[PDB]
Amino acid sequence: AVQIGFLLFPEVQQLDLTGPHDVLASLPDVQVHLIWKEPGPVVASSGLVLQATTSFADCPPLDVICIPGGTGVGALMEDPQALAFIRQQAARARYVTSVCTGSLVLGAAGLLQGKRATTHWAYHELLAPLGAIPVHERVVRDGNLLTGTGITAGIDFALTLAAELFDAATAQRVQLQLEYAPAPPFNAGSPDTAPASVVQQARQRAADSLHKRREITLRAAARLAA
Amino acid sequence: AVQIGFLLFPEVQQLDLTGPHDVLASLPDVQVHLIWKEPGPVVASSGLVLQATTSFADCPPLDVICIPGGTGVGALMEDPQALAFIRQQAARARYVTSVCTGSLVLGAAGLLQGKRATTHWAYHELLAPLGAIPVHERVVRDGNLLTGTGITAGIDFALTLAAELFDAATAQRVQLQLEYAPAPPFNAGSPDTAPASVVQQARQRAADSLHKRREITLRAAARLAA
Ligand SMILES: */C=N\c1ccc([N+](=O)[O-])cc1
Ligand SMILES: */C=N\c1ccc([N+](=O)[O-])cc1
Ligand SMILES: [Cl-]
Ligand SMILES: [Cl-]
Repeated sequence: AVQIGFLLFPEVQQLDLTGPHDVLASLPDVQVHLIWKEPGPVVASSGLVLQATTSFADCPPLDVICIPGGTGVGALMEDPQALAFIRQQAARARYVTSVCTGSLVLGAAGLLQGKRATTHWAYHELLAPLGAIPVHERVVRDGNLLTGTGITAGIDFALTLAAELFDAATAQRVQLQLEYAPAPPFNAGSPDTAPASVVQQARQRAADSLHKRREITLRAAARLAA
Repeated sequence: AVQIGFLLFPEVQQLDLTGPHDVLASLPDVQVHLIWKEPGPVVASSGLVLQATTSFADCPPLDVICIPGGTGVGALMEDPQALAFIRQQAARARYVTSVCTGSLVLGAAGLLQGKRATTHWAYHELLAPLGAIPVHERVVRDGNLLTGTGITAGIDFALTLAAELFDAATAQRVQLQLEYAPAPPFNAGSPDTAPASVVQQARQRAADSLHKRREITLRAAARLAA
C-alpha cells in the first residue's frame, strides 16, 4: 500500500488538506494518514474539527508527505518536533508536497534551500530568506518537490501524483468519477487578474499576519544559518 | 448573522461539504452549522471523521441549506426524519442548494417536482422519476434552488452566493484570498470529454450502486405519489 501522509495542525486551512485527501483516498491500494503529535481532535482555522489518526512516533515511512497551509503555519515554523519529523520523512519520500503557505514550513525545515518554489501570493516575499528560488507559478516542481498555490492546487497535483504512481487512465478515471471540471464565476483568483481595488483590500487584510510572519521567518532563517 | 447549514451524514463525500464550508466561513457575519440528528462524530465515505455541531431540533432557521452527496445518500433518501427537516428548512430558506448526488435527497423530499435540476452524471437518469426536469449542465438554477455537479461546484456556487448575499467585490476578495484559479492537468471531468475507455471503466464501477439506487428511487417516488 502506498503510504500518504498529511500534517494536520491547529489552525490549518482545512481545504488545503481535505481536497487532496478525498482524491487520493479514491485510489486503489493507498493508505492515508492524518499526522499530529498525538491522535485526536485538531481544530481548523474555520472551527471545523478534524481528527488526527497517528502520531509522529507511530507514523510509517511515507511515500508522499503533504504539508497544508493556513494561519497555523506560523507556530509550525518554530516547532522543532514538527520540523524534525518533516525532515525525517522527506529524506526517503518519493514526493514532498505543500499547498499555499505550507511551503513556508518546508522552508523553515531547510527543504527549500536552492530549490524553486512558490507560496500564497501575499507571502511570496518570504521564500527568499528561507533559501528558495521564488517562482510565480501556480504549481512548481523541482525534483521530487511540488509546491502549489490555490485551493485546488492539492486537487490538481493529486491527479498528477495518481498518474505517476499508477497511470494516466487511473487519474482520468478518478477525475471523471468526481466530475471535476471547475468553472469559477469570477476571475479574481490572482493579483494579476483581480481588480486593483480588490487586491488592495486583500493586501490590507493580510498586513498584520505578514508582519508577524516576517519576524518568524527571520528567526527560522537564523536557525538554518547555524 | 447569515445562518448557513450543511447536512452531515454517514458516508458523505466530505469534499462536497468541506469545499463550500471553507469559502463561506471566510465571509463576515456568517454562522455555519454542520447538522445531523445529534452533535458528535460522523464518518465520511473516505474514513475522515467530521463533527456535527447541532441537531435537527436545535438548528436555527437557515438562510442557506446545502445538501452534499456521497454513498450515504441512499440511506438518506428513505430517512423520514432527515427528509422532514429538509422540507421544513427549505420552506423559508433564501437558498436551497445541493452538490453531486445531494440533489437526489432534495428529490426524495419532494423539492424537485417541476424544477430544473442536475446531479452526478452516472445517476442522472434518477431525476425524472423524482419529478424533476433533468438538465445536463454543471450548475442549474431554478428560482432559489441551485443544484451543481463536480467537486468544485459547491466552491463555485459559494462564490455566487457570496456575491448575492453581500456584493461582487466581496466575492472577488474571497476568491483572491484563497488564490482560487483552478487548472486541472487532465480534461476527463465529463463523460463528453473523457476517453471512451475511461467512461466505460467508470460506468462499470458505478453499476451496482446505480442498480441499488434505482430501487430506492422508485420507493421514494411512490411516497411522493401518495
Ligand atoms: C457525490 N459524490 C459522488 C462521487 C462519485 C460518484 N461516482 O459515481 O463515482 C458518485 C457520487
Ligand atoms: C493557505 N491558506 C491561506 C489562505 C489565505 C491566506 N490569505 O492571506 O488570505 C493565507 C493562507
Ligand atoms: Cl486553485
Ligand atoms: Cl468541479
